Amino acid sequence: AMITGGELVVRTLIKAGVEHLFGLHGAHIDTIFQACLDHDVPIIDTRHEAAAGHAAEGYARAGAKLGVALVTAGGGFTNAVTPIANAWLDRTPVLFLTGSGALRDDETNTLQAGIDQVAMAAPITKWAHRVMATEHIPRLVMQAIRAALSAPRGPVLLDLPWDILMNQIDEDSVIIPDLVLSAHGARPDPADLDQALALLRKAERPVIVLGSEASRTARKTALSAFVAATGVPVFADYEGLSMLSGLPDAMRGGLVQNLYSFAKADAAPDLVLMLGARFGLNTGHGSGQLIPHSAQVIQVDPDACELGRLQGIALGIVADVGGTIEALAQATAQDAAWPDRGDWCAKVTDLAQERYASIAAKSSSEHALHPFHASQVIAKHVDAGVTVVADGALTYLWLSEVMSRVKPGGFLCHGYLGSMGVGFGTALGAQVADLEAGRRTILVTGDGSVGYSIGEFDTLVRKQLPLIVIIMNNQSWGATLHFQQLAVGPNRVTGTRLENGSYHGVAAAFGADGYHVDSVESFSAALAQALAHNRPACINVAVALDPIPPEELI
Amino acid sequence: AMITGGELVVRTLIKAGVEHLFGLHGAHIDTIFQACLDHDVPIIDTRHEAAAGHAAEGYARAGAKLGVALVTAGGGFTNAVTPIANAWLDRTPVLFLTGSGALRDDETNTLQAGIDQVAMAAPITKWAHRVMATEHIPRLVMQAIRAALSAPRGPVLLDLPWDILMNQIDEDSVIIPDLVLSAHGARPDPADLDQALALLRKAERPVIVLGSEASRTARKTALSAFVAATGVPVFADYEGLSMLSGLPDAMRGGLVQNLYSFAKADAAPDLVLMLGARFGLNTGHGSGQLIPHSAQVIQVDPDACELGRLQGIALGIVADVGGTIEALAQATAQDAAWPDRGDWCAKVTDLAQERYASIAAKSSSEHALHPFHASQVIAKHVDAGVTVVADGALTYLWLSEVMSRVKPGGFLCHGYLGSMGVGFGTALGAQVADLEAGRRTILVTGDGSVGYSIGEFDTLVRKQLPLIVIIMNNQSWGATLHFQQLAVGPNRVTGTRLENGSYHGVAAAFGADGYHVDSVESFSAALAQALAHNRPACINVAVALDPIPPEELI
Amino acid sequence: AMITGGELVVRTLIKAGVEHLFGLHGAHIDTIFQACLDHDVPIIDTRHEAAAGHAAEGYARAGAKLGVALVTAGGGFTNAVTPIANAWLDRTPVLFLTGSGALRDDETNTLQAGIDQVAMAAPITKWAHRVMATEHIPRLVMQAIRAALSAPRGPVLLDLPWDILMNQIDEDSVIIPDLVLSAHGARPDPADLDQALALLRKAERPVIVLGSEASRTARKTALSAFVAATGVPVFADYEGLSMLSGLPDAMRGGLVQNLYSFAKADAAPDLVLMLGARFGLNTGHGSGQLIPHSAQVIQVDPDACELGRLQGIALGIVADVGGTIEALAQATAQDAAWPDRGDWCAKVTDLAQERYASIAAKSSSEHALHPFHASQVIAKHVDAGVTVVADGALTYLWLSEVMSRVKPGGFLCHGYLGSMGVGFGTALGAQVADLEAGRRTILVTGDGSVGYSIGEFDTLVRKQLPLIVIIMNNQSWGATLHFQQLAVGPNRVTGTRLENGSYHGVAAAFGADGYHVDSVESFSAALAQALAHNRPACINVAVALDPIPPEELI
Ligand SMILES: COP(=O)(O)[C@@](O)(c1ccccc1)c1sc(CCOP(=O)(O)OP(=O)(O)O)c(C)[n+]1Cc1cnc(C)nc1N
Ligand SMILES: COP(=O)(O)[C@@](O)(c1ccccc1)c1sc(CCOP(=O)(O)OP(=O)(O)O)c(C)[n+]1Cc1cnc(C)nc1N
Ligand SMILES: COP(=O)(O)[C@@](O)(c1ccccc1)c1sc(CCOP(=O)(O)OP(=O)(O)O)c(C)[n+]1Cc1cnc(C)nc1N
Ligand SMILES: COP(=O)(O)[C@@](O)(c1ccccc1)c1sc(CCOP(=O)(O)OP(=O)(O)O)c(C)[n+]1Cc1cnc(C)nc1N
Ligand SMILES: [Ca+2]
Ligand SMILES: [Ca+2]
Ligand SMILES: [Ca+2]
Repeated sequence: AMITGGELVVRTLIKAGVEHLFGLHGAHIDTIFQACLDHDVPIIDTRHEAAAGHAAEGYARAGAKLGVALVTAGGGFTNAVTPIANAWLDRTPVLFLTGSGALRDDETNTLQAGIDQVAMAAPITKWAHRVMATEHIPRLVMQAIRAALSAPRGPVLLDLPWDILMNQIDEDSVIIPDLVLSAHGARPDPADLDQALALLRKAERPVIVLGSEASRTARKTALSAFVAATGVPVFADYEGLSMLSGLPDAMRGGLVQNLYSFAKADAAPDLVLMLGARFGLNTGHGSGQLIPHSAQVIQVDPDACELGRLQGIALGIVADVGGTIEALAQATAQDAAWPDRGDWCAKVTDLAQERYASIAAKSSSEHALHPFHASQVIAKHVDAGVTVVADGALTYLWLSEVMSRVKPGGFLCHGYLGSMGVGFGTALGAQVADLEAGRRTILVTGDGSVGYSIGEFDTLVRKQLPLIVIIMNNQSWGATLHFQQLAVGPNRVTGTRLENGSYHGVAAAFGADGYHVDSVESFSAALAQALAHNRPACINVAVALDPIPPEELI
Repeated sequence: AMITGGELVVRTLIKAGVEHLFGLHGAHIDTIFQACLDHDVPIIDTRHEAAAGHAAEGYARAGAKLGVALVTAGGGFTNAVTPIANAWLDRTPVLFLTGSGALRDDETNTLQAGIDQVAMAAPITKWAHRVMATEHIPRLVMQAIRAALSAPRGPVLLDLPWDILMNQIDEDSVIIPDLVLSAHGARPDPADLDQALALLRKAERPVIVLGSEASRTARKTALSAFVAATGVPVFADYEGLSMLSGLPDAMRGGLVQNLYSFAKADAAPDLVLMLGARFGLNTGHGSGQLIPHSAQVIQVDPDACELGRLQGIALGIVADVGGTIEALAQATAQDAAWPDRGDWCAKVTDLAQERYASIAAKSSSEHALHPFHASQVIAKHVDAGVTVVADGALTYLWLSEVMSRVKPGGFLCHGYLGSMGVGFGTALGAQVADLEAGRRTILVTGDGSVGYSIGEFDTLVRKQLPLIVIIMNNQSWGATLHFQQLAVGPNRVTGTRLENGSYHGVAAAFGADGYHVDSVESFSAALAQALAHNRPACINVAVALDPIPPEELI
Repeated sequence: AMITGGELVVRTLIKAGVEHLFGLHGAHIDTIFQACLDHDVPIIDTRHEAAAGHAAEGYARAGAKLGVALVTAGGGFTNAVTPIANAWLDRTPVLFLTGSGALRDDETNTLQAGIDQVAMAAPITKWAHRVMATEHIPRLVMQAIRAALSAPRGPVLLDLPWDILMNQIDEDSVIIPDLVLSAHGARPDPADLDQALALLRKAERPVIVLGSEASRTARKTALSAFVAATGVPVFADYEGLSMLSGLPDAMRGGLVQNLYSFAKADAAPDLVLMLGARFGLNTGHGSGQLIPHSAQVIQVDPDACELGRLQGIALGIVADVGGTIEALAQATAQDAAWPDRGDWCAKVTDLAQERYASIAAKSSSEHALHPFHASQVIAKHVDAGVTVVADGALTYLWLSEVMSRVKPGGFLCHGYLGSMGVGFGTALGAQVADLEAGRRTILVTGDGSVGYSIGEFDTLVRKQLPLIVIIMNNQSWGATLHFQQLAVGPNRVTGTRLENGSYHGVAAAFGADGYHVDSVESFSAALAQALAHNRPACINVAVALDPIPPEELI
């Protein structure tokens, strides 16, 4: 008859279809834990709030759904800050639920109070707000969710004072609302759409770029449709890559980065259809080198700020990426009178291979396992029933080079924040989502990066999560060591060596399987053996340091 | 002639007198690393920016000096937020230098740019500011330090864009300024001072309570003079305990907490003189349970806000605590007509040691090592040559029932943040300060909290810091587990159990000495062997979970 | 028996000795108005919240006490923002009490809610906070007051939700605390003090500069004392000027600006004792031109950030300015063995006159009343029973030139914000304070500036406040017109002419006396006539535009 505010949170979460939370206990948030027990809603409790926040991200990114993080007042919240800022920059819809000091006893110098968590999250969230009344919990939870899920997706921080959670109200007087928000996005205007399609057909060498917004809606069948109908080849930033996974093979350009060569091979596009991809780091800023100044850019983004940010564009449209692709698929179901593009579709596939082979031809494995050969070993196990998470710097740069040539169930790599160490929690949340889909998660990280959340092997074991963590161990903070050397002087290395530590022993000390390997041959067996088992695994791989990936260098 | 913004920063730090930085590398801040090679200033690099921030804190606290943390753009910053908050609430002077995105290329969606780091830190720093031009560096750095070191001490964040730091200027054109800020603090008006002395002279059961501003000023000798002259017992909060270590024992009350039973037995102080003690968690808020409602209170704080925050006071003075301690000492040297107070000193001692005896009497170690028994073992090794850091909750609440009876060099416990896991980095920075004075550092932490920063074992070994890490392993997030059992029910634990992982094992995988123990005698031998060696160690002590410490039982 | 939160505010205000509020009604704050009615506490209700906020400032500045502003939710608060930011920069202690949306009905899109007033005031206040509980009102009001009153003085924003004000509690259960904070400031350390006094005596040509902090404490008798004893001549920024009013005439340097000449007349000080004066605009930044690079600066400020901000200093001391002067007066009551300084004391007075006379010699009144001659007419009525407020730009620049040569009861002019139009509310609040002291307020403003709050003649009449507003009417935004001309081109005037409007008619339409005058002779009669009456007065004075004051020019 009388229920707690924490029970209100959870009943509302359920109504929204939430099935998993990620967090770390504290008394301020106990009422949420008790309610979960009762509705049998697993809370995956980790060893650091960062890893819990990153888990929520990975789960949202892998499952294309809402991720939910739960942390307690004070240090709970401050340890979640890297996750919030990462999700903000990657545009991932996560609800961060955070405990806080009771409203009574404001300004009392009390335990875990006196920290304005809302004010700190405000610069990095789509919405940050503190609940003032137990009665408000459901409408505010549901409002927070709508803000997170709608285009562009992003993090939200709902702060729940201890007071407000512990307070009990008459359960017959309160209304748990529905989540009532169309999953069908908003589409462009038909004029704008025709105009787009007209520019499309009348042009010679066109590409589609995908951004994160395209993976969040996951309008897969509509993507292939529109692609069959038009024969326009498709590139992607990291986050869009798994969207190419169900394409006819011939028209997969893979990673947008390998669009770089196209100046030299004189085949730069005359038209780019940017769908959710933003001007900036992953798209070569406004420099011209990936997206030509001479090309006609058509850009669809839910944020009008993003439209042509760094470079003159020919048409800017505000809409939902998912809703647009759908519109594009429905419009070319009316058409079937589309130009051929044979030269181009092969001219696309051929150049991506030539770059792959140029790395392939370079790269010798004498006296040090080459980072590209490790990357290849990994690529050989990657199909649509595998999510790959990448962390590490050099590690991920090398990895990206083999990644265009495979069709993963997911690909979760660093966004604009570039924060080393987020991989562990990410992959761990990804694997929760993968479990419900039958996929399997592999984390590829550096020896620097892994040390951020290595304690998570513990969580992997307690909750029996089959993640495979592969550590590219080059005994250093590699990209940064490189920078010191190439930028400052061969003699100028400091603070970037990591010549110590047995990570597989750390993993085994936590109760997971740990392999160390230092040859191609022993790596594949370890990998195959790890894939073969339903256990958490660590694979510490010795890897050459001084090879330089393309994306540094020239 | 030509130097980087990096050298500018470093030259100014030198001029101000800093000997050690704490950090972790990034290209954005590399110019600062280089400038530290040349001037041969060590930068203790960690495995997590959080651990680095905390070390600068431990160093500032253990050595009563400025702590300097150095971190990179984006993730480097967000990982520092917790130490910053932590320093904020404990009033500890730490300069946080952070790199950020270049000012040119502002708003370009570029790597590690794109979060407003000043906006995030503003709610938890004394000052937060972004540098606009290389020529501003030395005045801005010097300003940062002044703000960090003045009363009350706290954290400062100085954001340093990549442009500013890479930019080169002719060394001739910019003057490095001096640290002009006399070290003596402001004192009370002689009329206030007299009124306080006046009150102090006519009280039957007077008491002094010290707080953190007393440890940052460290007027040990002035304090002796004044305690010796007036014969008034001294208590302290966690942060002020080492200030009681130069004092005759007949007038050490120990920790404030043990004022509890003075009311609970008809001996409540007449008059309490708070020096930097704030009203709040550590002084029993406004409850009057430690600082009684009936007593007259003279409060001396540098922040008017704190004066009588929760509870009326007789007299509120805003001044530096150290300055005030000096003033008091030297006013007290010259009026030698101070009543005896021998009785009162006795009653105060009897009650402190009654509590202690009483807990001894009821602590049985049959069936598992009792945490009070474990805390006694640590206690038998503590004096002025040892810094004790405390983390973990139940762990520090039991530990703290023994700390009154010993006289440590340092005692670094949780402030208001209450953030589990900050201990490891704190202790690491503390052990750096301690080497300057040949002291030894010991960390006493829970099995939950050590998991936050378990990877600092690697920093211990690569850096040859002989920190001894003691884990009180009760296989749970203990205090939270007790909360579930006591506030909800026996049947109602979830999320609080951690029955997995070999912590000694982890530490060994990183090259540190691991020991496992589970009795008085075995722990006693492990600790003695750990002390005998100059190597980092980890000791994992199986400790009972059931016994409730006095704190809780309120 | 049951009383409102609004009654709690007022009972607390009374206990603090508050006797006047300034504001503008709204229903959200009605409970505060009703309580005022009952305790007979005048609320001076104005025509714009800006003018009410500025009134609170002027009253605090003129009375050396707390000013209290009261404004309602939403636009009430946003119209107070210029006042808050002005008070922040001038360091004036004002409590801004603001209404806001009820806590219930947060996020309801309701009337005057949905505006985070705390977040907007946070960058410009010493403390901004929202009350969460009716029971908290007294301790929070009293805490807000202590933050405002203590060094450095500044604005505070206490936000009071409608809910919280309207809620009624048991009046027998709540404690109205006292304001318990020493009025005696904190003094320097004796070593630091002797050192200062030693540098003082051993130097040849020393000056004292005063800043606003010196007028806020108003330790007058202690100022003269220390000045007799030492014979050191005293300068002041605008805010410190009234502090020179009770000095032996021979040692009054007046406005710090006329220290400018001292390079040329080769008489730059060898020592400057900066007391509350900050490095920056009013003190010639760090350029050397007022305070010599070659001089030994001794600076006392409560803000360690301010100490040597822009220029190398010889000694930096953190303390209360008022408490220091007192310390200086008590230390030289022990001395009476002080060097003569005859050359200098005359070399001081003589150069200030020479600059006065150089303007005097220039300046012809043929076909336009000269701005300096108007300034002189005003100066001739200024003694210690007159507060002068200055607004306007050119107007105040000219005025400042006659101001060194008179002894006002107050002098309130623009601080760093330099906001045109704040004069009207300022002078109006000043006059409330002047009424209780028998003084009389004269506002000297431009024709631009007056138009900001001209509606206030209405308030002047409703509350019968004898202010005299003198409008230097030069039919333009004068300093800005000058800038366009001198900086850009004679032909390049736009947007800076104001060739229209009869201000004395506006005043008369509001029921006040209005003079227009266009000669020296007719101006003095109008002034004398206005002084002679106990009525609000407007005096529109036609004034030449193209004369250029020194402080522009060269
Ligand atoms: C060019 O900028 P850089 O400063 O070198 C760096 O930020 C970076 C980021 C992306 C790509 C390349 C380098 C990266 S690269 C880097 C070394 C990574 O070491 P790791 O062992 O994980 O992998 P590898 O390079 O050896 O494969 C570091 C420490 N940082 C800076 C950094 C520090 N702390 C945190 C939380 N995040 C960061 N990104
Ligand atoms: C009353 O609040 P509680 O929730 O019980 C807790 O916040 C606490 C309890 C008593 C004293 C101080 C803190 C503490 S106690 C606590 C258990 C820590 O377990 P650990 O194994 O380290 O030591 P012990 O208690 O077993 O000896 C946790 C997880 N929490 C909440 C919490 C979570 N995450 C972080 C970063 N900091 C925290 N304080
Ligand atoms: C319920 O709130 P109320 O306090 O009654 C008030 O806020 C209001 C009332 C009804 C509708 C809209 C606003 C309004 S109504 C109101 C009276 C305005 O008087 P006016 O002479 O302009 O028109 P009328 O009501 O006499 O026709 C005031 C002063 N206030 C509060 C207020 C103060 N300062 C500023 C800048 N904006 C405000 N809204
Ligand atoms: C050098 O900067 P300037 O831009 O000229 C200006 O800010 C200024 C301030 C102080 C001294 C001199 C000029 C001043 S001077 C100025 C003209 C003032 O006209 P007014 O009629 O009051 O007096 P006078 O100069 O004619 O005697 C203006 C509009 N402004 C800019 C301004 C605009 N709006 C507000 C609220 N405050 C301001 N200070
Ligand atoms: Ca590495
Ligand atoms: Ca534990
Ligand atoms: Ca004018």
